[PDB]
Amino acid sequence: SSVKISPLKDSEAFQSIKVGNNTLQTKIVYPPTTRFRALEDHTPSDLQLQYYGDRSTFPGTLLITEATFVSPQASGYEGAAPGIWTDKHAKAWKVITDKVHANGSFVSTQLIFLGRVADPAVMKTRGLNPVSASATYESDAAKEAAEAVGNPVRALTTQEVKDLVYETYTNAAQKAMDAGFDYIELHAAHGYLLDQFLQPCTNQRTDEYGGSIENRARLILELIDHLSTIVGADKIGIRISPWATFQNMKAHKDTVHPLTTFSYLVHELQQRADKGQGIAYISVVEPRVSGNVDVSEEDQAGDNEFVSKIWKGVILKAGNYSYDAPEFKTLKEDIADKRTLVGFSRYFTSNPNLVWKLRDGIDLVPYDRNTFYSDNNYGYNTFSMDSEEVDKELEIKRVPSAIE
Amino acid sequence: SSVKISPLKDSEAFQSIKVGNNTLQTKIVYPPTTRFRALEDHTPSDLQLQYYGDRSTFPGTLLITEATFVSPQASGYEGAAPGIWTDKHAKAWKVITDKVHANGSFVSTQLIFLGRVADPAVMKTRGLNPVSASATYESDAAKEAAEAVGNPVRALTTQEVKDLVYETYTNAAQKAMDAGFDYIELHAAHGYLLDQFLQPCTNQRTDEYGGSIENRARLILELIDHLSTIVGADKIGIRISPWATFQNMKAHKDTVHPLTTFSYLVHELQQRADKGQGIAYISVVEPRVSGNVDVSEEDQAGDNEFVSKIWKGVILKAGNYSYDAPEFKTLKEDIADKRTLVGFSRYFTSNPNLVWKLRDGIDLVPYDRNTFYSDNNYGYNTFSMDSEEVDKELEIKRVPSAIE
Ligand SMILES: Cc1cc2nc3c(=O)[nH]c(=O)nc-3n(C[C@H](O)[C@H](O)[C@H](O)COP(=O)(O)O)c2cc1C
Ligand SMILES: Cc1cc2nc3c(=O)[nH]c(=O)nc-3n(C[C@H](O)[C@H](O)[C@H](O)COP(=O)(O)O)c2cc1C
Ligand SMILES: Oc1ccc(Cl)cc1
Ligand SMILES: Oc1ccc(Cl)cc1
Ligand code: NA
Ligand code: NA
Ligand code: NA
Ligand code: NA
Repeated sequence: SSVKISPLKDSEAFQSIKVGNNTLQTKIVYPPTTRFRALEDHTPSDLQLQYYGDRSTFPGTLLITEATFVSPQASGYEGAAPGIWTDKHAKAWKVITDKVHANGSFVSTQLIFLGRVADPAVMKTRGLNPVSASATYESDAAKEAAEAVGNPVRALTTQEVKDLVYETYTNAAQKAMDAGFDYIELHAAHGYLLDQFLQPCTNQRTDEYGGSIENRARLILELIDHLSTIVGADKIGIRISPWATFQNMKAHKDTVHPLTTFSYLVHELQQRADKGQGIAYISVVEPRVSGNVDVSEEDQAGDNEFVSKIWKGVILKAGNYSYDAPEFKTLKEDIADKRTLVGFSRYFTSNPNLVWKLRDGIDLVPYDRNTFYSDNNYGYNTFSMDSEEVDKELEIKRVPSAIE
Repeated sequence: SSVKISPLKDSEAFQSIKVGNNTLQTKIVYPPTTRFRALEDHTPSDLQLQYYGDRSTFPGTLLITEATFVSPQASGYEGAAPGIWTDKHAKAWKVITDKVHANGSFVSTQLIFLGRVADPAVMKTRGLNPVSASATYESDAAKEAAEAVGNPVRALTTQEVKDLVYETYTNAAQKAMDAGFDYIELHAAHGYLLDQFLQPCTNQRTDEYGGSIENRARLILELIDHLSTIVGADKIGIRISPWATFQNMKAHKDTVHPLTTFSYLVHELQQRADKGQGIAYISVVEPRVSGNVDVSEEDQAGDNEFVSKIWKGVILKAGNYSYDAPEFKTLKEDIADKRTLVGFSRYFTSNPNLVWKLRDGIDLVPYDRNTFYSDNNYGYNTFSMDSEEVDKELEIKRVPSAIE
């Protein structure tokens, strides 16, 4: 059903805010949203160019790209997700960032590394194993699938971890700059690689990268520090989902509670800020959502207040913010401190002009879960067309093609 | 009466355009509009800071400041107009440009030099004469007023003309950069100094700066060339009013027709553009308006088509654009070539959110000529308040004060 909403025009959501070196004119953000409309070699597509373009029209909006692979070893989806490790990737992304910039808006690329959840068959075709902090699986079924194709998950060696910092993420960061991205965002959420390092259920290492809270965080902070020297701290963000149980993270049931793990990390980030190396923003997933799954209040084991108490900089929050529409009471409380951005993922898929809709209180078009992850233009760029001009069968046939 | 208008949202007026090194998100511009709310020593005021601030809220709008004196010799108004020749001027203007920039918008400062119309009593207090290309007056009454105070107008010497280029305008340009202006605009319109040099009714010099079309244009093009090396051509604009008879310019009745004078100038500018030194924009006053005076179609002796035929770059047109409201037929024709901006001066005085009003077709608030040039806040910043919250008598008493 369509969502009735009150206008946010006169609210804090339309007061400017400096994020790193850029100033946003709205605090409404499009968070990273995997859609699988890249090309098969992971170069961004014609569809993506229009998709991000359509969402940049309120000048000074921040868009954050869908999860984007830092390297071949970082991949592992069956669907076609984009990458940022070759010149070809960067050149195509640049067409997209150019287009977003021409509307006066900004773009962060979220750098992902799948880790233990990488599809073992997909990785095998690259001649690679699924890798992680430790040799674990998100489920018995995951274990069986990998062993069935003779491609079991394996713990990265200490040298391989070093290579992530000085090769994989370094090159990705450089390509991202070539591609004209305003920020790079470390994906440390939702049970992917960096989250796997952070929490004890997924990291039982006995080298310097595991065995204590501090050691588990070491890789992430090494990435922060090293990439800060490469691109500048002002071009860096990071996403965490302290409460999420997506991809079998134990969260509040782990042997170390998320409040401990993530307060450690956030306080280390603030100490860097106190030294003049403060990153641009911390992105946090509100406990209403775990990955792409809504969570009942009964199952919510905590909140993200600690992030606001410990970190003094910009925070981006996302997770079913329309749950108290039309009045947006929570959203309004959350942005009242004047350093908080609010993200809408799902509704941005069906409302390319979402910032405008929220500004003037225009009914939201419902989203279509059925077409979140399909391989063609239907349910993708079709939301920018008038309903009656859409040729469904043609659009289902429209797969991603090269930009121009 | 309020002006009914149709929405311009879907029109060319809300397509982005690069002007010099910046990209505007609207083609609606606020043209230079003298209001006399500066401080008495010509430092910009608290009132001005809010005034320009209020007009910058549609992100990516270009604002052009009211005429701003390049030097003491450039002044000559009884009212309090701003300057840009001291550090104090620049520091105060910087607070204003900072504020406009924080909304994602841009600002050009129009650099004026009064010349032969400078008030002789005002100039006398500075120990200066009114100066010009030649010793002429706009009227017999002007002549009598100057001679009565023993301060007659005098022709600048050749060396003084050189000083304009390498001292007066150079310093003004440098202060403007210190002040964070995105552009500087040479005021070559409305019978002020540069216009006085351009046209034969006001320039009868026998040195290199007069005696032919080419010589009369020499100063202006010397300014263009020299300031291009100082601030970059991309930060330069110029205003001309070929058809205007403001301050007794003969225009179509002069011994050289404006089509000749101004086509010469514009073609020289384009030749600079062909060499990679193209200035940011040419601002032209449409023949519907002469200075601040509306002109009947009967008295219109020509149009500005020649500017579009000769110049390939950005053009800004202004002059009673609402005359064919609500449909805006002329405005729409004029911006159809995709390189043209359209300016609204008078309606911007009474509608600080004019870009927003034009975007969504909101009735325009009528302007108040009575308070165009008065010395206090009434009829100035009061248009940003709700009608019933305005304490008239208090506001009439509110004169400009120091920023903070
Ligand atoms: C289809 C879909 C794809 C998503 N892809 C990503 C992603 O690539 N990276 C990420 O950090 N979160 C991803 N998310 C999670 C969202 O960014 C977001 O946090 C979540 O959907 C809650 O916000 P919402 O209620 O406005 O949708 C995705 C969510 C959905 C529904
Ligand atoms: C009160 C007032 C002050 C003005 N000041 C300037 C000025 O300082 N410099 C300038 O080039 N034109 C000035 N103009 C002329 C305007 O920029 C503009 O060209 C004219 O008003 C026509 O546009 P409009 O019909 O939208 O008002 C002024 C006009 C008015 C009415
Ligand atoms: O972190 C992520 C990444 C992809 C998806 Cl579909 C959901 C969450
Ligand atoms: O060029 C100008 C300058 C000031 C005024 Cl009021 C009108 C026109
Ligand atoms: Na735009
Ligand atoms: Na908050
Ligand atoms: Na703003
Ligand atoms: Na035109």
